[PDB]
Amino acid sequence: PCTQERHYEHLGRCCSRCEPGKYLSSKCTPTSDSVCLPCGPDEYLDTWNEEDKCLLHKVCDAGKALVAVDPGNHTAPRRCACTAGYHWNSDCECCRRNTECAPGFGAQHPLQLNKDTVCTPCLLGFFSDVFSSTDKCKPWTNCTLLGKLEAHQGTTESDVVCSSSM
Amino acid sequence: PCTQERHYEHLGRCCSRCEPGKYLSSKCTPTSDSVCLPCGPDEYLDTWNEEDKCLLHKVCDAGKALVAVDPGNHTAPRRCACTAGYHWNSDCECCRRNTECAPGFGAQHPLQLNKDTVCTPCLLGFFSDVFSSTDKCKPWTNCTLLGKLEAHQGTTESDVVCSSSM
Amino acid sequence: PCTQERHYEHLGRCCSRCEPGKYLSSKCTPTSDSVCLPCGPDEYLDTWNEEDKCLLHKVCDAGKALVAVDPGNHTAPRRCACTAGYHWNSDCECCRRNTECAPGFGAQHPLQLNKDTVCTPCLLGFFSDVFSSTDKCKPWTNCTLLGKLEAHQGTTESDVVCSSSM
Amino acid sequence: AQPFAHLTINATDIPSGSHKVSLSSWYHDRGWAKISNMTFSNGKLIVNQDGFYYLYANICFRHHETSGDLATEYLQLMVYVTKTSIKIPSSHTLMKGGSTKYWSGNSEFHFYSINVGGFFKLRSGEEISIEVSNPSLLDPDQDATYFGAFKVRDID
Amino acid sequence: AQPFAHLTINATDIPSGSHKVSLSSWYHDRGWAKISNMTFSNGKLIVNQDGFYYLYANICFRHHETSGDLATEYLQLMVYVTKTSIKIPSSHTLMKGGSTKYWSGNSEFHFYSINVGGFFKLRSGEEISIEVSNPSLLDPDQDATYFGAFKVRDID
Amino acid sequence: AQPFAHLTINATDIPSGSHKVSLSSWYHDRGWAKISNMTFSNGKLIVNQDGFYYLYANICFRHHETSGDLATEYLQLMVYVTKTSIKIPSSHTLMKGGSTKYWSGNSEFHFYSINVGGFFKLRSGEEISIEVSNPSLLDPDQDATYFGAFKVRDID
Ligand SMILES: [Cl-]
Ligand SMILES: [Cl-]
Ligand SMILES: [Cl-]
Ligand SMILES: [Cl-]
Ligand SMILES: [Cl-]
Ligand SMILES: [Cl-]
Ligand SMILES: [Cl-]
Ligand SMILES: [Cl-]
Ligand SMILES: [Cl-]
Ligand SMILES: [Cl-]
Ligand SMILES: [Cl-]
Ligand SMILES: [Cl-]
Ligand SMILES: [Cl-]
Ligand SMILES: [Cl-]
Ligand SMILES: [Cl-]
Ligand SMILES: [Cl-]
Ligand SMILES: [Cl-]
Ligand SMILES: [Cl-]
Ligand SMILES: [Cl-]
Ligand SMILES: [Cl-]
Ligand SMILES: [Cl-]
Ligand SMILES: [Cl-]
Ligand code: NA
Ligand code: NA
Ligand code: NA
Repeated sequence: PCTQERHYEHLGRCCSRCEPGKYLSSKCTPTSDSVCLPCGPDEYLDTWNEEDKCLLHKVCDAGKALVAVDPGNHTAPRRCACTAGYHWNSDCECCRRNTECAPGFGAQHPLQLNKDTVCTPCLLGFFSDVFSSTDKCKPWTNCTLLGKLEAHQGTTESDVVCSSSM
Repeated sequence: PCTQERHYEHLGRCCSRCEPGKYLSSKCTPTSDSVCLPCGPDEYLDTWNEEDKCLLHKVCDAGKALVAVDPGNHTAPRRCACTAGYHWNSDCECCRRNTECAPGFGAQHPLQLNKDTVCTPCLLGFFSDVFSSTDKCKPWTNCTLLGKLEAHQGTTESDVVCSSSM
Repeated sequence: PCTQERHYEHLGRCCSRCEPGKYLSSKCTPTSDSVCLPCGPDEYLDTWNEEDKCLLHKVCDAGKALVAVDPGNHTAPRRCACTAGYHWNSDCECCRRNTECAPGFGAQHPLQLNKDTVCTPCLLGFFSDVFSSTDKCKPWTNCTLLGKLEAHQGTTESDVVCSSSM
Repeated sequence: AQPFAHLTINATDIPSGSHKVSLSSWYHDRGWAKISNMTFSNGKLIVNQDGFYYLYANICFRHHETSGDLATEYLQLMVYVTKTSIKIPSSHTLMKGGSTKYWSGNSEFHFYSINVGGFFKLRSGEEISIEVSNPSLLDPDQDATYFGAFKVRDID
Repeated sequence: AQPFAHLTINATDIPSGSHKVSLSSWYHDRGWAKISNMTFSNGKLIVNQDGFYYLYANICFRHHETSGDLATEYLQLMVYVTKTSIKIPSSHTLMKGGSTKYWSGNSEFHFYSINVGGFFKLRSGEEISIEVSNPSLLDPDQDATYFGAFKVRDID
Repeated sequence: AQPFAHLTINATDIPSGSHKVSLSSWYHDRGWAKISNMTFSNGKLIVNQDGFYYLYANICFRHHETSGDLATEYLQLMVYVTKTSIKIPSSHTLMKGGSTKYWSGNSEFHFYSINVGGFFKLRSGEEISIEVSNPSLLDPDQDATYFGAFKVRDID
């Protein structure tokens, strides 16, 4: 009668599994319990296991625009993320270029690492005249700062126009 | 002394081959003749055979512009053809775009399925002003139908020109 | 006590290696010395050897712009070279297009086979007005040959200009 | 016993769409498809007997113009040969292959094949599966899209 | 006995032209070319002894500009590994590979290699052959263009 | 004894630059990397025991735009599987594969894999090595870039 986790049955006897960070070197015999040895350098196992050998940490390949956010250890996996301007895509297993928001749209802030840009339409009093994956909607120019008057109002795609009277 | 077809020699004795639709499960022994079993689903053999196993019907892959003309059965192979506008090419083993006939040439009719277009020069009184793999030579316009007279005669590449007198 | 070359030790005895053009068919036994047999057709070995079998001569593939300069034999390897206008490149293992010298530069002569063009600046009184991997700097035109006078002097990139007076 | 499997794509049941999927339908006993002392179940090739196996896969991709424009002409055609067990929930990749491609609408037909192969230690109950990038581009032919394994030696 | 063959292209006798052909000239006993308990005859590798074999092929294609313009720059470079017997007149494909390619006149040299491999049941008297799409593009090198087989286990 | 090796690229020590090099750093005993009755030393896989081996290699190349423009967009990505011995100074190529490629700056990512495999006679003291064309393009993943060997039969 073995506990489903932390224990395993073999040769009709209850045997203890290996703790995370260790692998099963050899199964329990009639004379002894399991032999569990620590994972090698850059190797790991994150669960209570019965594994033949340990897993090798993935490479956060800079050549793939990847960088480590969590380095991992004998107990935990290494975690990678696409560097700025890119997001992970699980179809290509690659770091894809972030979506650009059209004019009249801005990038939702704050900008998430490893996640694609979300585009929102600019609100009244704000505009965007560019395709950009980073830029939010900027506010219309206030003509008084320029010492001028508002000639015509801006849109969500273009800025206000200022003119000097006489 | 065995008949070359329908019979085969083994262990110095004459043994019967398997009929189409069946494969040779096991060769004749000193105590029995050949054991022949029916082909599995979607499998076939078209001859009197001594085969280890049956053949699988080819796939008429729509993704290759192929369609079945004969579905086949346990006795006969499946037959495929390139769909309209294409012909089979045995160098690419693919469905190639049919040859276009130049202006002054038309497509020979009736148009054959799975076979490339044959191009013939247009006969006097007929013309073709297009590159087309389907179009035959059309006859010159008769100006009387338009209530007009023939200004100048057409060619094999261009149509007649009609004009209204006064 | 065996001589490092021409001899080899086996079964605690000194055995003679095979001469170039021959391979080691079987090692020396307690009863006999090495058995050395001639290389097969189009095969070779260039050293005193203990080899299992002979090497096959490389193909000077015309399809790779290669040609043999030395055909090789049972004793020597075949030698290939890139044909005119090309040089061997050890990164692509292919026959690369020779570098063109810009205007103001000419190809160093004599031109080496299988070696890339070397470019030198044209000397005073000489010019080059083309990109060419073969052409050296040509000398300025002498106007007297044309029955004319020198209007303006040439450069290293352009020719002299001749004019007829009156 | 010396186990083996040669599995060919189940033309009857190839997934649609253009997102990467785990291929779970293969023939095991027709044409060149064969299996001995291994089992194919729940879309996985299950190892029955411990040993060192050579694993291989040939994957073919194709597109004809009568299927209409591609979503994009910029493709990355990939195969991933992955391993899991009836025990552990996660899976890990053993071999990997493919190529980025540009398949222009100018040409009527396009084709590309990937082959990977490797020698791996396998235990009873471990499960091999094939993942591919563009399911709807898969060539349904038995000589085109397949994978297999054969035991070469004991663990000792 | 445990038979095998490693056959390399016969550079002396590669077919010309650009239509698909059956390759019937290979070295069997020079350089890396070797054969034991199989026979090569009438352009075919003949199986002598029943068994499960692993079959493989590496095929390389190349073109240099000094050979002149290609007929077309749109290529489909293919290999077909086919099986027949001294008995039956027809043949059937076991493995298949290749890629459509665009080989522009802008670049002076082009290269591409196909590799296929697979585990197949073979009987005495069955014959393996290689078919390729563009004979005149074949790389004549022994390390480039080859195919082979080795028995892994008995039929039982 | 029945020897084997499965060696995966040493991500810690891939050479830089874009000239063809001999790859001398591979893992032998971590992840899927394993070796028995062969030795890896001085950047070479050394055969310990005579026999006929199947040799294989999978090589992956990749480039992302964050690494900056390629020297040239016209690439020839190659692998050469070569053999030498502790005795002879020169080495000879057994297998060869790859493709010329055009990797435009328009696309942000590019990928390509080569696979070769072959059956070869090997003697104690002979040494296998991998040569590749663009070291800095190599994919450091263990499932991507590897090579191996396993003995199939005795010399006799
Ligand atoms: Cl990890
Ligand atoms: Cl990764
Ligand atoms: Cl995306
Ligand atoms: Cl059929
Ligand atoms: Cl077909
Ligand atoms: Cl055609
Ligand atoms: Cl040589
Ligand atoms: Cl060469
Ligand atoms: Cl160069
Ligand atoms: Cl089935
Ligand atoms: Cl690409
Ligand atoms: Cl076309
Ligand atoms: Cl493993
Ligand atoms: Cl020969
Ligand atoms: Cl293409
Ligand atoms: Cl170029
Ligand atoms: Cl089979
Ligand atoms: Cl290691
Ligand atoms: Cl490719
Ligand atoms: Cl190319
Ligand atoms: Cl793109
Ligand atoms: Cl060999
Ligand atoms: Na914007
Ligand atoms: Na026409
Ligand atoms: Na010049």
